[PDB]
Amino acid sequence: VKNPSLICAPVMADSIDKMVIETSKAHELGADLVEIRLDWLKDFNPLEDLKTIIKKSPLPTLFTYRPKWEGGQYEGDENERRDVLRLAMELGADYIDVELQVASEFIKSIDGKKPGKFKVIVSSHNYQNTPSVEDLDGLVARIQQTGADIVKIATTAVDIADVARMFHITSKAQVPTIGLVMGERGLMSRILCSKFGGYLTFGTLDSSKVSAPGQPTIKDLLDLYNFRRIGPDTKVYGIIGKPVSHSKSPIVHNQAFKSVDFNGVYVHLLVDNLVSFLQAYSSSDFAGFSCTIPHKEAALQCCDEVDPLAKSIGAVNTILRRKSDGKLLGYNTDCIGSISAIEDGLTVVVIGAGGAGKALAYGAKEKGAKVVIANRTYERELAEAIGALSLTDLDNYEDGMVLANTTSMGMQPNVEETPISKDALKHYALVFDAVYTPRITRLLREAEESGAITVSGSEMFVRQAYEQFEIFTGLPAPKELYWQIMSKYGSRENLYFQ
Ligand SMILES: O=C(O)C1=C[C@@H](O)[C@@H](O)[C@H](O)C1
Repeated sequence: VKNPSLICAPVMADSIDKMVIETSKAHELGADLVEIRLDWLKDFNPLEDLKTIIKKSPLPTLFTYRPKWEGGQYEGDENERRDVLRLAMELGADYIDVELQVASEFIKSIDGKKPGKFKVIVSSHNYQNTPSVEDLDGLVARIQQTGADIVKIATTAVDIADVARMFHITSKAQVPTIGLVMGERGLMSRILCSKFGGYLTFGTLDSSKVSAPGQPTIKDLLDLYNFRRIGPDTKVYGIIGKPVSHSKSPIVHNQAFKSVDFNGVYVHLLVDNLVSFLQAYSSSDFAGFSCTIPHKEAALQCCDEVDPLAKSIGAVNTILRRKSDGKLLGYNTDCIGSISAIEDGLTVVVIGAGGAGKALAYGAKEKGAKVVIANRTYERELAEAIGALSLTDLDNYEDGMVLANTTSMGMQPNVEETPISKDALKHYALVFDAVYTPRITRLLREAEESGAITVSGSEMFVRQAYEQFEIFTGLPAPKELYWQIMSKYGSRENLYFQ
């Protein structure tokens, strides 16, 4: 609905001097406006303080005086609370956010007294779930009926599938609408606003200044997710998994898309149920996906067509939604990424029997010496599917062997977790670890201390990544670019996007 989404920054410092500093920071960061959360001020002299903020703020101002009964900090007299908001408006505020519950009385009180550039936002918060379209429609109608200039609705994501309902609302409501879904599972709703008609989204000054679950930083919205480039025709892609907050696929793919000016956007997709997820997002708006634990093997089942290599491997880590009919095509870029990374580093001991284990096992077989599998659950016929061992026995096992971890052991925040005793490593010439967050896992650490050579999971990550790009865009893999992007933008550790 209308203009691209605005980026609003929540200002919650407990003093006026500090809020002024925050509004400046917001301007510096690239935000379009700021929401002054008046209920967070330790000391508050309405007339004086409000006057200051409006004056010193380099950006348009939206004032909120959130009461305890609506999840805010304000306690006390309701009329006094309302007087402040009225003051804000008459002092030059660009917007005020008034709660649905009291919006009618409030808007009536300012009848024939609203400044020229003043807009009233009426909001509703649902901390339980995301209602049906039917109920959302009714809520929109109710908010409209109060005389609101802008409809504002914040719901909670029980499942990632809930976002689609919110997109339908912001995309089809014929009134300026701010629709957001809270929680990590709703993050996508905060990023794709400009594609689905959202009037505004909230971005933080930093990872610690969050006013609601799921809010990303302004910097990430602008530089990581290329927010300004997102539009109605932009195609959406994302990494499917659980957990998914550690993934850097959104970093690399978005840079690449921008670099070649491809009209696409890549986001994190926290999926609990893969089957329902793919069902909830089958429209042409969602052109492709990457898959990690625990959906690599499951994706294979959901694809309409599977690449011979993927079928032969038994798992899919890349999905493409064919424009032609609209079906899903499964591919596997893990195999070539793992094998090449390893060979470059230069009997293979594969740790893990999941999708990554399958791929790496297959490739190790197809290219030289034979391998043996070692999974937490002994049963995971894998060793006989390509020509076995129980995890606990791995410690008990030549002197120039190769070890390849494809499990999540050691992945952040489980930094002190390793899949094998450092005493065994003494028998390996090379050790690979598919885990790339952190770059140097405990395994790789004690491996280099064990005198062996180490191959980082980033080597495999970048390789399998540019192959997905080619699959997604149909453009030749810009390999050199991906190595550059990973080096310049994907080097920081302990990052969680949620
Ligand atoms: O962390 C990630 O974003 C990924 C990890 C690997 O499993 C890859 O196979 C997947 O395509 C993306």
